[PDB]
Amino acid sequence: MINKKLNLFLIENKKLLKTNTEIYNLNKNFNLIKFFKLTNYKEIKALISLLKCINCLNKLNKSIFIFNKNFITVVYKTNFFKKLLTYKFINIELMLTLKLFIFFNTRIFINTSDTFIKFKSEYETYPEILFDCYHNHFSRKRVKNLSYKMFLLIMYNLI
Amino acid sequence: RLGFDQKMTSETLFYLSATLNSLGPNPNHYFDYNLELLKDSWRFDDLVGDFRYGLKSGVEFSPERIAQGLRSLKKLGYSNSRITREAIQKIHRMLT
Amino acid sequence: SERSKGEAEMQEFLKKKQMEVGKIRNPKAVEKLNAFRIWREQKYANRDPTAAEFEQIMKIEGELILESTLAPYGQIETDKEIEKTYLHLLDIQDFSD
Amino acid sequence: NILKSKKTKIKNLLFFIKYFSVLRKRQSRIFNLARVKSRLSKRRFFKKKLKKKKIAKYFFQMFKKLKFKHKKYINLINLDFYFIRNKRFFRLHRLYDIRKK
Amino acid sequence: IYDVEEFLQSHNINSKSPAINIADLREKFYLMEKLNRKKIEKLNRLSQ
Amino acid sequence: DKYNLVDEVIPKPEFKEILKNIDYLVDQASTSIKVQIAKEKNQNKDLYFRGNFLQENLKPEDLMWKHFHNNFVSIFPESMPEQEQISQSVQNENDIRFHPKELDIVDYGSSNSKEQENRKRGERDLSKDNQIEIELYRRIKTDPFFRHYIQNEIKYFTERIEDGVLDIAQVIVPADRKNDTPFYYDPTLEDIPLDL
Amino acid sequence: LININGLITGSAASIFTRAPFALGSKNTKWRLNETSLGYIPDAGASYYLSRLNMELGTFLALTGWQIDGYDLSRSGIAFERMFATHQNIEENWKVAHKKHDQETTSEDLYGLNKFVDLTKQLYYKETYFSQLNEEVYNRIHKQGEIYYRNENKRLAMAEILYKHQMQDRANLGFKADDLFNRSHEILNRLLHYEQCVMFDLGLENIELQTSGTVTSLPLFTIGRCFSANSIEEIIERLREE
Amino acid sequence: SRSGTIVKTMQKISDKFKVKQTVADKQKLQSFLTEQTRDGSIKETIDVTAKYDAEFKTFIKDYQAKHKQYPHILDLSHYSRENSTLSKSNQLRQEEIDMIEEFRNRKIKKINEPIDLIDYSKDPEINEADEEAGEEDFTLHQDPYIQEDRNHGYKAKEMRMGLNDDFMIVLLDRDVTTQVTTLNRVNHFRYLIFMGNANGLVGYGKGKGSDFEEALDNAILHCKRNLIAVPLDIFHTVPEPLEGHFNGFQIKIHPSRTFNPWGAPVLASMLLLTGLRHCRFKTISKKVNSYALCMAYFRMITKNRTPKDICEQTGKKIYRENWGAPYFLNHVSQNFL
Amino acid sequence: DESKLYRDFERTKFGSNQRDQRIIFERHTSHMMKRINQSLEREEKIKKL
Amino acid sequence: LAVTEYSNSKLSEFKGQTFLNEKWADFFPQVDEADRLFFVQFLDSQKLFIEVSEVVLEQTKNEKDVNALGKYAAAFGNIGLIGVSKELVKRITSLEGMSTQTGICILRVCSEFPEEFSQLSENIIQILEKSSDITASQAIDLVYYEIALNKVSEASLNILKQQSKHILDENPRLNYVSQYLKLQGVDLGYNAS
Amino acid sequence: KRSGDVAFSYLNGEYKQNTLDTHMIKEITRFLESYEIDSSIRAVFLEN
Repeated sequence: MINKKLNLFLIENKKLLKTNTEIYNLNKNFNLIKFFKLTNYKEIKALISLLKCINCLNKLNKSIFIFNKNFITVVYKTNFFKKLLTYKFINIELMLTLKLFIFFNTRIFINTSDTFIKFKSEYETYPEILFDCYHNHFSRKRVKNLSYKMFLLIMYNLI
Repeated sequence: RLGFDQKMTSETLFYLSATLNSLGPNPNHYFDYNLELLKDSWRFDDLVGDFRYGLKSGVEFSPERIAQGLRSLKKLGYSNSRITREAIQKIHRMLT
Repeated sequence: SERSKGEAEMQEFLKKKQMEVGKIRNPKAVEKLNAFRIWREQKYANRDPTAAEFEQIMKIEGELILESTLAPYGQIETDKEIEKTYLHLLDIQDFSD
Repeated sequence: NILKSKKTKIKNLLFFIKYFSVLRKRQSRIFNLARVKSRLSKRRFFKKKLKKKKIAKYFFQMFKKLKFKHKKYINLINLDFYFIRNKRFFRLHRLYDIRKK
Repeated sequence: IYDVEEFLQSHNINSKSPAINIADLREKFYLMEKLNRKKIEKLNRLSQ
Repeated sequence: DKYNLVDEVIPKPEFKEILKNIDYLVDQASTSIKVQIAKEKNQNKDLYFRGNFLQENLKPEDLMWKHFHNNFVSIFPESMPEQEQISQSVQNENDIRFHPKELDIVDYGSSNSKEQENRKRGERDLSKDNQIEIELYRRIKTDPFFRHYIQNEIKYFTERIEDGVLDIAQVIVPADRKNDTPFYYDPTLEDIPLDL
Repeated sequence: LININGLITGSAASIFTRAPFALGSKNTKWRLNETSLGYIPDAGASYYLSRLNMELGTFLALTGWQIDGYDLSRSGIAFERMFATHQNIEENWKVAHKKHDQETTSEDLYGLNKFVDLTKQLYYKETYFSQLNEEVYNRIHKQGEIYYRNENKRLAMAEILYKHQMQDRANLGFKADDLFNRSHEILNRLLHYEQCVMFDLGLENIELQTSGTVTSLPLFTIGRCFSANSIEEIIERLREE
Repeated sequence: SRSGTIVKTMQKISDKFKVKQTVADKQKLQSFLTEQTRDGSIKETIDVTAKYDAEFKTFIKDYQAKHKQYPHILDLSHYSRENSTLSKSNQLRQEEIDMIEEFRNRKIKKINEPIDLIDYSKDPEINEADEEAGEEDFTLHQDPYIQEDRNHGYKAKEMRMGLNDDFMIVLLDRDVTTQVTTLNRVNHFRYLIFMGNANGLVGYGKGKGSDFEEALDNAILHCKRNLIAVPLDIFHTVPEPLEGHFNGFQIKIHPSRTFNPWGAPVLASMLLLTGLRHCRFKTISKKVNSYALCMAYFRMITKNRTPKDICEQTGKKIYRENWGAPYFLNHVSQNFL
Repeated sequence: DESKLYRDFERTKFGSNQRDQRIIFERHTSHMMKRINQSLEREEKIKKL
Repeated sequence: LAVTEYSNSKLSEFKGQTFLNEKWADFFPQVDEADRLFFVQFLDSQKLFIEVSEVVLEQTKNEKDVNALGKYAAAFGNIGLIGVSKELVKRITSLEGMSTQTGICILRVCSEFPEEFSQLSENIIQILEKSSDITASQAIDLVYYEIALNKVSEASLNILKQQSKHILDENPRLNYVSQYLKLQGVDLGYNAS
Repeated sequence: KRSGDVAFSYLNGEYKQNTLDTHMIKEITRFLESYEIDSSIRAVFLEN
């Protein structure tokens, strides 16, 4: 019962007037990761920035496309619904995949397959969004782990 | 993974209910489920799946632990009609 | 309750999206679709599709989803009306008349 | 006219750069400039047609009738309105050879 | 020139009319923000 | 509207007053409507309606054309048929990609002797790839696994993210626990008959 | 940006804090000492002290109390973030403005939301009046249609005729040349300087983010006891506690 | 396999001591029973333990009578369909119609058999509209595109082709090469090219083919993909001098209030077809290589930084803006040409 | 628990459960078509006898 | 009892129909303002408690356990069945081994039929005044029915004052009490308010 | 001091306890007002 009489106490003694909320506001965006500048935290400077870029993009209902090693996952969003759609593929490099991109209005691309390295060289030309960490110059045992962390910080916000 | 246990189906329904009403009216569930998601979470349905299992003929679910079951679902806000029937019908069987 | 609501309302706003999945009208369309996946996988579990075979897959998914969102519709009952369907499928036509 | 802005001062320059930058190819083309100044003898007669244009492009959708059209429900969901490209710039690229010629 | 117009248009005001004594608007936007500050101070009197 | 007198003057639209006064609102219409709409046909047969729109308790503020983009499905929740146009197997005759397959004198023995024209047509007369989908559509409604895994599929895709973001927040690399998922039958470990 | 690195006592305290980005570092000591001298705080100090949430303004003008920088920012007198170090300012700074330009405008970002919003309202209008014919021609005009062979035609028309009466009412007062019907968007810079530029700087030199409350002072005692419109009542309610 | 048999035995032996042919303890066993017999807790112990092990079930199965053998659970749904009563045909009539209507609606859409309607090509666009009605009147870009078709779409359409403004292309050299083989010599015709707007857009390509006209068509493909954008302010383009040295070659720019094209008429265009209007240039080249014109012209412009950047990253200040009066300019406006 | 100072015993490798929860999904499909394909192949055997 | 509290709860369902038809729902856009009847979770119970009622009245013959009989009555009482409860309250004679719920779960019956049951009220109250293990709601309910019976004691009131100083309760039955008793010049701490 | 588009400003009146006499005030206006109109400068920083 307290939930009721608490909630009523608000609307009686509150009126959030929101004609000025059209303006950009980084309220509703915060940090969640511990940080303190040392040489071994240079990864985390990126990931904190990755949130801040993307929590701004929370409100978009735009479909998503993903590359995985032999699967593909797609999230066809609209104003009206949201659905997941999987597909197996032995060769994800096929030229067929421009047909999903049109049928479903994909506006954002992600990659998590270490082998699909012809990605940045191709889709960088097209105006849509990318997210890659493979052609960075480090060793590879790390670069897998970033391609997951990249994949997690994003999809925690878009969905 | 082991099977059916009278305690776990009961006391989980207790320990859950006692948490939420302890936090407060507008709690700060950060990574938790909310009320809206527990009722939807498949991890919650297995309780009701196992709780109805305890209301079968062949199984022995003690009646004292139906009390904790039914008094806690009141708190969480989950209401079937079957669990009323299948519980009442079972106490009609212990006596007969 | 208000000495913490800065951070929680961020995360809370994300959780509500999970419940903003579209409502349904026609659960049969969900059953048809779930049947289609299990056929979709078998025929192409060992190999990959072609292009034209791939449109046939994805386009069925796009059209059945609408029925999930769109109201159920009238449906046929009569045996004669049924047989015309098979004829419309099997490319047969009533020539004898 | 309106107040001036930093935009127009930029485009008051690009209007000046482009004419006066590139060397002209050939002298014989002078003969073909008069086609323009023929038209200025007639613009008052072709004045109405300007307004049939500049209504048709910008201020015609306001007044259009409701020509009923069948539209498939499938396509009406995936609707996204955006700009794509300008058509004045669909033209070829042109040569400029001054090492040899 | 634009964001001024684009602001007033959000409040269903005609930005392009010459009828405006600016100091009168500036009196109201002060008072709108004053009224929302009234309600807030009530809780700062009750929570007190 | 210009003087804010709608709600004062005009009463709000009600399904009742429409129904009591249909015929006034239809006089200027054609007649084919006015025949199908009549108190005689409809009361008989105990026909049905469902009020797909009325269930969606909308306000007129959700009908301004700007909000019309987020609510199109709600306005038109019902699906229309697809007109059988001239498109037909006959079109495949004059097409050029479609080369007609001539057949021989001998190809007639199997077509009719195997299946008589007197019998009705059934599922066995269809292709196998379609005959299987029916067999799937008739079984998945009963199978516990598929109905469970598919209801909950999106949720597994989210819980793995929320669990992962903790570890990115608590700088530890992400990682999976044991037995987070349910039990599902591993049918290989189970002894099933080779033949039912 | 202001780094209060030492003490302040008086008119200077009520002045420099009136900048949006005054920062109370560790070494601050913020007093108000006028009442020790029979004098009252001036320089518009009465303004902000009254706007505080829990009558701290009366606590401090009357009683000269030292407030560390943390408790200063959290209270609302100054900027919520707080200053850590004078170290590597210049380099982290330059990286920020390399990203964020001020030659941009609300024009360049939002000068085309108009024509998108307008094409919707006319495109969708075509769909509605066209989509209706598909409903009517299918549910009604046909003598037999398997999708609606069984339905009360007298009712389904009302469900349509109930709908159309509402898309009259709302869409009234709709002239497409209007601009009030659009999506209006602008851009604030100073707030954008707070939130989207200081990110490169809030890693080391200031706190990136706001956090915590005031506990060095018992607030709940202050609120009950320093509320009244007199003094002789205040000492009583203190003396009860 | 002598070393193998030794290992296999020792683990066979270890497994058998885990088996219990005997009792372990009696006080525990008796106390275990008295506790459970006290109130009837035995049945729970039998049911639960019997489920996740068969060995205890096999012992106790004999004491049970009246056994039942249901089907296996996975084969249960299939077992019900085969045993469909006459009443269940009522369902199967509906479930037969629900799919036929689907397969019917497919054959209307021509989705029944496979089909190709989408163009999934990545063939770029190259040199179109050679003669199409000349020009049109200049209009504004206010009429967007609508996705009326789930088949058509503008995905996979590059920006470098999608760029609005229009370019010239500039010749620098054509050459011929030879590759020697056992039987024959082969000529790979070559061509090179340059292109850029006056507003800081620029690029270079390298053509290669079996005809001059083909290396042309190839080189343009490379340039448009090889485009870059230069930092540039239309006001006071060049703040500082620059130097770019490729082998045996060096370009030097110094700023000038006016433009001084004295030198290579090429570079006078190239400098202008970036926008560097405020400059004088120079060349230090004993003998020329046309691959050094480019490669030194692109170490140079990219060292250019706008004044506002130079004010950020260094303490210098080149100009300063002022919404100021004309009286302090003698009523003449600064023409920045 | 004192044997290691920097490693946790509950957690395991990332991306494991995707596999195991996926392989199961395949194995039902393999099983489900046996019971199906047989049901049709009965006819071609017994309709001919 | 737990079933009653689970069925008397006014809560919409996770799925399905709250009300016995879609028909009755049009009156009830809100839920907690509705009544017991139209909920499905209630009427389906009464089918079964009735069927159980015959089954219990047979076994409960010749019983002497207090703690069962009082608890049966409260269950049938909370549903809308007193005539079943009356019999079980008439059968008990001994008062041994109480739980304090059992005393209070009876006083609904003695309060609704005071002219029949008077000795039990006197007997049970003297027992509860001596018991230490009492919850605050049980003490609020105690004083609540003493008012209906006009059998109020300083002993009963003093228990509350020893038991409600430090916290309040979620029992609805305070506002009647803390407002009524002030007519008698009685006062309780802030936690009564 | 200038470092980029910044003005690291400082105060050095310590014998006088950085008091706000007339001469102190007329400089901080002389500085800050000068830094506004510098379009090249984009922020400042003050400190003792």
